[PDB]
Amino acid sequence: PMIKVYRYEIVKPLDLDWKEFGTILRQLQQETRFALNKATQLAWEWMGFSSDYKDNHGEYPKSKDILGYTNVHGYAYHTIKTKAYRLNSGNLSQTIKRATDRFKAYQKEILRGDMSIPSYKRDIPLDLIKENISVNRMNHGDYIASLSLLSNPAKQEMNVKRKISVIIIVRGAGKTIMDRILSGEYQVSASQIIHDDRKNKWYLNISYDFEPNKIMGIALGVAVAVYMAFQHTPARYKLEGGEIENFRRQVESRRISMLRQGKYAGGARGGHGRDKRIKPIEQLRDKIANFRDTTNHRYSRYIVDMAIKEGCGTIQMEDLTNIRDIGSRFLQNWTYYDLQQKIIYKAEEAGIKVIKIDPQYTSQRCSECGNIDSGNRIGQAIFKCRACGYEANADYNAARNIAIPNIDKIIAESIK
Amino acid sequence: KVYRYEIVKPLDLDWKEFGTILRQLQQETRFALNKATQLAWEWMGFSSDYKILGYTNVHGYAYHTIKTKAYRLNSGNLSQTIKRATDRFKAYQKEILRGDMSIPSYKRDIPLDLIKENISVNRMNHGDYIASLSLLSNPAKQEMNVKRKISVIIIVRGAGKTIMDRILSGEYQVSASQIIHDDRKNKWYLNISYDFE
DNA sequence: ATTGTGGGTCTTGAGAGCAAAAACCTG
DNA sequence: CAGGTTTTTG
RNA sequence: UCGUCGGUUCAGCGACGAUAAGCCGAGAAGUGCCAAUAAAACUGUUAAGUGGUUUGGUAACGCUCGGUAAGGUAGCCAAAAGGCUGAAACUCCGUGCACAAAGACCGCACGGACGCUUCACAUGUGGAGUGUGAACCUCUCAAGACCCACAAU
Ligand SMILES: [Zn+2]
Repeated sequence: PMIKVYRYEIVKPLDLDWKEFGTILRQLQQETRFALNKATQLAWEWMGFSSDYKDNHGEYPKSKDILGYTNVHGYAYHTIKTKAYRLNSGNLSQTIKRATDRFKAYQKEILRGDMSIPSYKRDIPLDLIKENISVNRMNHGDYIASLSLLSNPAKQEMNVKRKISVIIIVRGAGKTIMDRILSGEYQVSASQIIHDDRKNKWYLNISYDFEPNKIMGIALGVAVAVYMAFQHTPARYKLEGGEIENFRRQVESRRISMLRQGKYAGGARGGHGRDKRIKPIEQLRDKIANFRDTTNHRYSRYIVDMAIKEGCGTIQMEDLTNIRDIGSRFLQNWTYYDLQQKIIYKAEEAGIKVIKIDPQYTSQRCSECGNIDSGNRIGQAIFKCRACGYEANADYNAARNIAIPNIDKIIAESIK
Repeated sequence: KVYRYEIVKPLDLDWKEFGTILRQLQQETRFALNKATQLAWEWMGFSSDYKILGYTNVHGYAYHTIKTKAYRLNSGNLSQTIKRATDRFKAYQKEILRGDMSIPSYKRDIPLDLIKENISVNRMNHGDYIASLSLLSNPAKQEMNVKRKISVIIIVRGAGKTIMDRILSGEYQVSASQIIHDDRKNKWYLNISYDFE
């Protein structure tokens, strides 16, 4: 069962004003951040105390005898419930579980100095367990989300009689997902309430879980942004980057202009040390990040779509860990990890295995005659093989090599 | 006002033993920073219910607790390390209490602190700049069988050459320095801090 | 522009996306 | 009692 | 040329705002100003003398939370309360269900038409999907590299 996330905008609260709802959400964010940081602090104190106790006695101290709880999370919840009373107890417990699991999974790295102790930021999503969220469709078409955002003392304090109700804009693909949720086809997992600061919009990120030979070869080409070549079929596919190069030129010109202007004196901008002199740059940076995210969605969707189109039950692609060294591709400084992760999870939805191979002389090797030559590549675009005189686009030959099963091992054998 | 000079070779001894000494001192400095953070956390009363009088401040208590375990480090270097950790904790205490930033942490490849008294630089007629460093304490001298002032050859060029010449002339006054290691370049460096008018 | 130092961000990775029993409120 | 709703802990 | 709204990201379209790369408000760890020299390390028989620079209170240049322009909306009855009617956002028509200022309303359902883009069959017919087009697992934390200020050059 896979887990996916869809966000639905909260347009208004029911029986509460927006001032009260905003104050409640800001406060709950404050206790969420407090709980995360203090749970991490308690995990760290327990680590240090256990080390000292092992030094003194030669064995690990049992938390049940000392803390009173069999796990650090119980003691953390016991300590936090006093100062995070406003948060619903289930939400608080899951937030503390997040913090303590993050600390525990990475304890060795922090102990040997590889990793720092995690620290959590102010704009932290409001956690909501599956039981604390319900959604109902009204007869007139509105979708109402009932959320247990408050505890009994907090409900008494702000005089909130029952679960806080909001109207969620459920449209488009969100409408299909929400209808599947209400039908019971989708099951809702631990979700969040986040705040997009650009549009000043509160979103309910509902996380839902659900039950979802021939090999494709993907090559990050030099003249073509992405290129797909298939085994057992001469079918060819590609993704050019005219939109990428045009967008790249525009955002490059804008960053240069913004950075040049930032040195010139500004009254209101320069008055505040940070978050001012930085907002205009952050806006354009977030625009670039969103464009790269959307482009990677389109690319991974196209790739998987052609995978089902030609029945390719396996997808092979270059392990970029080594490619990072050369970094000379059509896409300059692209979010290759994002694109690769998108391809992986979308293929896994489609039912297609994804395998990463070493980019070991895949471009130099000839996919037809199996001949590896350093000087085989002739020109910046074409590829000509002498052993059989094979003339093809370099991206096509690279992707054809990538599509070959066990091609990295075969290339390693041919090298030696 | 800091400049970095990389060391090609230790003058007194070989690279293997010098690197072993340097990584031992790195381990001791990291342990000192972590223990000083723990003791500053206990000192402020932030400790829990399940978890020491006699010292005026946390720095002295931490030093007198740690100096037994970190016997290899020079005592001044240990004091500088512990002061760094306690300064970080005193700077972040309010955020720690409010649950804003969790706990301060220090990287494995931690700089080796060196007080102003443990750094000297001189110039041989051969043209090799020699840096004399007091890295170890007396029990460490007995155990490792090495002299107090370890001499290392430092390449000094360009702006670094100007800075080192100003240090030698007396215009630039040396201060607390660090010995760091860069894994990407796999080289040991000295960050020398200098002050002037 | 190039080495560093003191403060902030990209691109890579990793982990996650709880469950059960009991007391309180409610019916 | 009955059933959700929090709360607390493994 | 850049943004805002029209559900989410990137484009288009409609209507709008730009001095927003703009202006402004309060609190506060850095930085500065007062006292104030605490750890710790040395030389030295000790003494003594050095480097080292701590603890509180202030301000606010820098710092932390913020604010600030941006689609359009039909009126009566009733002493009043309340009632009736039913306006306005990305195709049109009909019905039904909603709704009197509003960060919160302009919507939804069904049927028909029109347009689009996919398949099947012999330009045409049938079937499918959708109303600007394409997509629509994210969050958190760390690591390595990048950005700003400083010293030498
Ligand atoms: Zn060939």
